[PDB]
Amino acid sequence: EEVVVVAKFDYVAQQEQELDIKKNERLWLLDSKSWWRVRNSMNKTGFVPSNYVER
Amino acid sequence: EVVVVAKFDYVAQQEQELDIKKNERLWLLDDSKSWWRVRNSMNKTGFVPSNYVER
Repeated sequence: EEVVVVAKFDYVAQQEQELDIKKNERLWLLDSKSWWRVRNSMNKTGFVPSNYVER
Repeated sequence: EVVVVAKFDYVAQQEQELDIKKNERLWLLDDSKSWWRVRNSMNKTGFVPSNYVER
């Protein structure tokens, strides 16, 4: 259920949940949800789709 | 770091995701930062900022 996308720039993972990629690398993306990293009041962080959440 | 409000429940599907409830207030870790979950050729998956990737 995927499409091959291409990295535009090197990205250096800042946290274990992130992915190191190099410029021009072929990657597989899903269906292509867009995610925000957030933290709740019990101080747990994680990703949620950004269309579930409002400023 | 700004406060955001959950518009709907979200049930985490992976350990990196976060369960939220409708109307829950959360802290958004970096505004102007949307993430895509991608997988590389060695089958490692992780989140990358979406503007580093070209579709």
